[PDB]
Amino acid sequence: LESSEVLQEIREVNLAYLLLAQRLVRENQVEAMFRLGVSKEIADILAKLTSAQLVKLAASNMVLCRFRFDDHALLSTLTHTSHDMQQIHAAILLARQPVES
Amino acid sequence: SEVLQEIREVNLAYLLLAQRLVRENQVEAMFRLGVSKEIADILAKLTSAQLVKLAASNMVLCRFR
Amino acid sequence: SSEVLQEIREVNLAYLLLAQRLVRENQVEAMFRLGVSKEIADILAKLTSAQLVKLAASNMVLCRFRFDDHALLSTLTHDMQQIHAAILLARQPV
Amino acid sequence: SEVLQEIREVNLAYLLLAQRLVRENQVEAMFRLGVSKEIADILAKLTSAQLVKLAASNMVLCRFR
Amino acid sequence: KSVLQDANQTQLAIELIGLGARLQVLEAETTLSRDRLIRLYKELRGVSPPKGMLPFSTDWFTTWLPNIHSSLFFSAYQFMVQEGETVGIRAVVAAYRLYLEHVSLLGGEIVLSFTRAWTLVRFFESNMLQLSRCTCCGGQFVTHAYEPHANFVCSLCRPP
Amino acid sequence: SVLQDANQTQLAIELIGLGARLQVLEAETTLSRDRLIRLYKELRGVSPPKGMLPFSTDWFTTWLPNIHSSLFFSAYQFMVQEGETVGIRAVVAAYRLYLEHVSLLGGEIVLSFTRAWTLVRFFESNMLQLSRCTCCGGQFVTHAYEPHANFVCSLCRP
Ligand SMILES: [Zn+2]
Ligand SMILES: [Zn+2]
Repeated sequence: LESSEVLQEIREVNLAYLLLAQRLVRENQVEAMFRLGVSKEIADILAKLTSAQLVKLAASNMVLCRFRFDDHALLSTLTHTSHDMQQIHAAILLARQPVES
Repeated sequence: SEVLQEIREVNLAYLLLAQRLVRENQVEAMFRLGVSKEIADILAKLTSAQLVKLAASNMVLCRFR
Repeated sequence: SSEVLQEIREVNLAYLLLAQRLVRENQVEAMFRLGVSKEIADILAKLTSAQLVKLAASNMVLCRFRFDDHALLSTLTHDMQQIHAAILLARQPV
Repeated sequence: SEVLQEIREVNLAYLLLAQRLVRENQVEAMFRLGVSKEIADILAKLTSAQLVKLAASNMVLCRFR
Repeated sequence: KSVLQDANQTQLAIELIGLGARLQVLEAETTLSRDRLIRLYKELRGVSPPKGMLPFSTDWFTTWLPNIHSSLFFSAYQFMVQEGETVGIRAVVAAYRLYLEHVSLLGGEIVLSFTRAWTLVRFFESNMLQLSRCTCCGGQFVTHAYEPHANFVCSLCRPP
Repeated sequence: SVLQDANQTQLAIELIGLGARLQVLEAETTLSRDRLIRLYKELRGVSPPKGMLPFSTDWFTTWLPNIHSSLFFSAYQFMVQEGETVGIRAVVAAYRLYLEHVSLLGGEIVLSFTRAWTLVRFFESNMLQLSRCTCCGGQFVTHAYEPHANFVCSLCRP
């Protein structure tokens, strides 16, 4: 059923990700790879995208990103109403998660 | 700290969109988002406070094709 | 109308993306290339993603040409023509 | 030198767009582009080689309100 | 005796002082004289170095709250060497920068001093501390040397 | 002061990287004359060029250099006037942009950093002038006390 307003939110999210990804890689390549969980090869691609390249990729009408959590058992315990270190806890797991090449 | 603020904003942006997608049409959103049903069910049942606390990290919460 | 608004909206965004990239990289150097005041350049660095999209699809050309003298422009586009244009634009006010 | 390419490409995009606008409807393009008739006439009569050599600068060829 | 070599070492020395490195960490990772660092530290920060000796104790890094910060910090350091292709003190610093980055969100005080962070790396480099994978969540935390796995549960999955 | 020494040595490397001559370093840094030579010998393969500071205005009115100098200065002028950065910092940031512009034309670097730094000190001492072109309107360099109302830039009429 998705179209009209929904497609507007999809294209906006894709752009915001790419803008952050380039801002992260440009400031520091290695630090960016850590946050995005992405290989050195891809980071070179994201930083090297020009303004016109971004417009094309941004408004693809498709969900460019995929979720970084695939274990429902982990997600429920991570986001549960008890120690509140859930924010720190998620960082340790996502750090060991492999990059994408 | 501006870098952190944008990271926190993008995470919440993704979570809000995935949540709306799953809530409107789960069978199709799981396909569009490439996510399992059990995760799709978790996303739908997340409160606004949970989405903030989940998004408030120094790491980007979604990868890329 | 119709298709033209896609090219207008695309160009408006593409300019804004360049302005932020230049200002974030170096404020003073960006002001020089964009010929824009310190106040405006500072604004561009702080603009968020959604804020840019709104201005992009305004159906109006947000940017304006930096040449208003046809006599200079015509002579400009006829081998140092590239160098000459830089000296003129540098003195142009913000 | 990558910064030069983004500057050259945006410039060429503006010139290509302004040329396409003026060529379709000069009276109507002058409104949206905020340009005089004399400049619009020059923009229409520019070749692709002229537009490139004009756009190949280290400065952005259009400002902003 | 290279002038450039001296410029880089002094450059590195200021970086560590900004992160709160103790005197000993400076002597280890720079070729600068012990006396020159004191003038540098006195120039950077108001007073002279704390004169306290290096901790080198593993009991601290197994307390639950420090274990969290260290197991978190190391996961960044591990990534820096494994996939970041950056090793040495540079890798140690870049990980601490992210650790500090993550601290701001929680709002708590920085529990891992840069010296303790640098101490942790020398502990792992010297095979005195080990990484155990959590049976429940799967995240790898720091534990004592030669402690057995297959029965491990992390501090986050099961606090005291 | 050790910090005072660290920044000056770091600045010296920047200038050596830009091709500054020995004297330019001595003027804008607190390092010893001999230390610069050891530093210059470490960065670049050879010792300093041993050539003395140029300081002559006949060069900057020559057909090709007048172009490059008038372009470089118009960038420099923006750095001080509206860029809110003055001093040796202003000189370097302008030269970086000048070099940037060379890449497009593809020609050889006609204005060395030393001549660029010399040009700025010439203006600081009111020995060189900026005349606005009657035809194009861009401001180029001319001799001190040169008359206007008959000025035409090198580009409008070679
Ligand atoms: Zn666990
Ligand atoms: Zn002229």
